[PDB]
Amino acid sequence: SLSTEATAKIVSEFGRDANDTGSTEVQVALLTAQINHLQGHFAEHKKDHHSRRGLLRMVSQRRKLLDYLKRKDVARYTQLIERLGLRR
Amino acid sequence: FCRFTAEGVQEIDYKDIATLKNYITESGKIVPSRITGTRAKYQRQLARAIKRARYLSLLPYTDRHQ
Amino acid sequence: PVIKVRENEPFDVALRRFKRSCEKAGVLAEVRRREFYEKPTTERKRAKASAVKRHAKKLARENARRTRLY
Amino acid sequence: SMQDPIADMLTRIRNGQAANKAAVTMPSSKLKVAIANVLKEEGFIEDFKVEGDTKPELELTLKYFQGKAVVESIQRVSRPGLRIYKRKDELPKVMAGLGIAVVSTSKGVMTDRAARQAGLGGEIICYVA
Amino acid sequence: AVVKCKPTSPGRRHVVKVVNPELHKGKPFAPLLEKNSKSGGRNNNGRITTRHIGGGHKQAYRIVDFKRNKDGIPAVVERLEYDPNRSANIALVLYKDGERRYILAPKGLKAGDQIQSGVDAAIKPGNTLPMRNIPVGSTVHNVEMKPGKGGQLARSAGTYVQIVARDGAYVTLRLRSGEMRKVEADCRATLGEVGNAEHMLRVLGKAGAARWRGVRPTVRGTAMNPVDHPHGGGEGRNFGKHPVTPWGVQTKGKKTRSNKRTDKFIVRRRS
Amino acid sequence: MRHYEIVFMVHPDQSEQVPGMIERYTAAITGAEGKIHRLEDWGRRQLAYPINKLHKAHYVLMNVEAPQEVIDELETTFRFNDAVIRSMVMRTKHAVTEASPMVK
RNA sequence: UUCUUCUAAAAAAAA
RNA sequence: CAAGCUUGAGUCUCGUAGAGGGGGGUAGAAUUCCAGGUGUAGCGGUGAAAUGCGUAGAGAUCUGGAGGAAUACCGGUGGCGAAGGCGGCCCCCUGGACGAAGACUGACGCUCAGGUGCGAAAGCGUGGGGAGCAAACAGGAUUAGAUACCCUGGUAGUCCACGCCGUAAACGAUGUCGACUUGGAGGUUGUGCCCUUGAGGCGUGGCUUCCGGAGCUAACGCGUUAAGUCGACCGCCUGGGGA
Repeated sequence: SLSTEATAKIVSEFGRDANDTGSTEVQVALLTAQINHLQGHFAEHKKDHHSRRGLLRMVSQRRKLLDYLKRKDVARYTQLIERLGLRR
Repeated sequence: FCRFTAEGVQEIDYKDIATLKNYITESGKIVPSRITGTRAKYQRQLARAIKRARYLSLLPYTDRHQ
Repeated sequence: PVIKVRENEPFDVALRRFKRSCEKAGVLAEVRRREFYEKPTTERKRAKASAVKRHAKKLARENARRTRLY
Repeated sequence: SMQDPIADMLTRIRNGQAANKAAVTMPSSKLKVAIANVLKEEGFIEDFKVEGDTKPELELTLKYFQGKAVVESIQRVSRPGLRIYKRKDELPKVMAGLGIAVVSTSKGVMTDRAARQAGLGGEIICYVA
Repeated sequence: AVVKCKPTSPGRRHVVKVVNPELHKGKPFAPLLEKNSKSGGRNNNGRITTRHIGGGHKQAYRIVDFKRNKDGIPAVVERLEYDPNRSANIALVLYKDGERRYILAPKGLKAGDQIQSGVDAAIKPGNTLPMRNIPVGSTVHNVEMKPGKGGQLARSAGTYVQIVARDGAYVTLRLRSGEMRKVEADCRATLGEVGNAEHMLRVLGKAGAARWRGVRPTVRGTAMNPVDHPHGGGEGRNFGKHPVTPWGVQTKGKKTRSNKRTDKFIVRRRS
Repeated sequence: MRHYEIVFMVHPDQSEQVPGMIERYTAAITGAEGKIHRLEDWGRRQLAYPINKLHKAHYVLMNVEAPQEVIDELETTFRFNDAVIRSMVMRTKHAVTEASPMVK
């Protein structure tokens, strides 16, 4: 999983109040970070389906959160996908 | 009647051969939990310790291998 | 199961001690178990059946302890 | 997920009556307290009471007559999978008028007989007899 | 990487190429090239001593360092190159003192790696040490047969040998043929297998592909006449005799090794 | 970094080489910004069963905190050192420092 | 330890 | 449609248990083979035999070596996983679940035709590996016959890397999610309080086994892990054979 220091750095960068850890921007950033960190792992271990299931769960969770955000405030969603480099 | 939960030890140390010898038979086999009365968690820890000791040649796998 | 005969000890009691040690260590049962191959489904079903009997006998004894026969 | 709190309320009432419970408790709502008020003024439940501020909990004191329960049949009619709406001239008479049918009209939620007297139909929430 | 060609024409329909993106796409090293003239399978008397050889694309000889005597001087791999003289690829390495040489390419060798020979070299793929200091059980390649002569065993695309035992001045190697052979402990060897392991997976596809490598066609004995081969003759297809070479020696099973000088080093024959 | 408990057994004929081996390994650990939390040479000991047709071995226990990129190459040095007979590198949750039960 | 098979038609009581 | 709220859902801090998954090493027992020492007329197998292995020295026993597969004991109606399934030990990468205190976002939720992924064993392709077991096959028995059950051998296969196939009594013959309804004895895993006055007592969570009340069910049974009382969505059935 992600390190404590990495999560702290991410929540400091994206958190409005620097102590929240639950806002949609922070959660999407954490999921995105974990997915990118797992890119190297699944490139080497292509047969780890049991972990790929968890990865797909993260992906679907992030998709639902991004859909919710885009429905609620288009501006924050646009800024977040620009900062994280997500195509959609 | 588990000795490990009585002393409240955090984890069983594989180097503690003196205590480990009391939970193995003369043939080198592991004595069952239902006989010695050890709690399941400590039983698993004890099994792991016994295997680690066997790998480290501190305990015999069997009584006959020479 | 090593048994070394001690001084001033009869052979028959030594043989009995060796037999007792052997049945304690379970070598005969182990060899008879490994005489032929047992499928994983068969051994699982056998262990399940054994547990069912080992629980049923206890419950049967508990019920029989209450009532009388005459 | 929990997608029908009204059905959940009816189910709690039915189970409590079957299990001989004196009172039942459930999370409140303005519609639940309204149906509870209708049941109390119609003599199906003894009294209702709502406590709490942020998460208000409604408590219904059930009613028993001659050992057995009073409400012997209670069922949701318009459920989220299939809504049922009926005009005032074709309202149903539950148990030949002895039972009642909780119907939600424009002037609040009331019984079927009251709705017929007042001359307006509505959504049929549930039958209770 | 093996790729399967699309069937846009017969002769290409069944081709499977083995592309290697790491190979140098240029000309080979000039101070190490030298002439390699063809022979047609003909000896100094001009007679064909081995049939089905002749033609094929022109090739130049790359002076590969088989002896590997530059001891103690580390070398960095400049680039990998294709070698037409052998099945395996070769690597152009540069020593610290500025001398470039060609070596066989191991399995995991990429550009920029460091290799070294000698008695005190580290144990990692590509280093060359005498096999008495190399741990037992390890798979090595480009192994010598006599001390200082240069590698002769395990030299093709994806071969290797395993050092299975050592007893005094000799070690016992399990050769790629499945045969156990003794060899002196002072012979050098390079750690790890040799690189182009997927070379056997390629299929030539057409007759011309074999013609490009100087391999002339092979005529079956039964298709000839009795004066040409023992198997020749017959009104139709007839083969009523035990299979033999064109000079009358049996092929299906008959052993032909007659070297009593080197029998003492063969611990156990192949299977 | 990560806490490791290393225990290796070396051939009894090399009993005089064990101080020097201890110095080299500790030097590597410290040079790689590591810590040595305990080091107990258990000396020679009788084996429970004969390993490589010899019945005695010199045991050494060492508790280290070091990066895995120095620990793996240490395992390689063990693998290629013919003097050492076995080596168990176990990873522990925290640094433990109490004396092992075979010093008494 | 082995030990196979017997086709094709039945009838049944009603305070 | 707009503004909210924290109970549903999710995130962070500290821990816990686990054969959860992928990659690479390593340890021991045993089977088979090879070489040698001792030793002689049987071994192996069966209900009884015979094929087979033995005077060219087998079987037995000891030593050394090669190779492959699987991890006794622990081991448990025990644990983990969505299911298939996962069992020596060590390291690297990694998924999920649960507990105690808070803090945070604020319905972001549940199900899902078509679609996508995972999916035992057997089987297929390419390249390895092959000790034991063992479809096909051969020989020996039993029998009226024996293309079988039993015996001696034995090839694909079982093992490794990457793809294909996508099927099982793939079973709890019980789709997923949520709410409510008497209880008892355990197993396993956290955690709070009282004097841990020893392995004591009193709660409160997760998973799981057996018995049983109301209720349901054609009955057998299910019975807070429902097949009880309800709500949301999906797939499926309309006599047997044909199929």
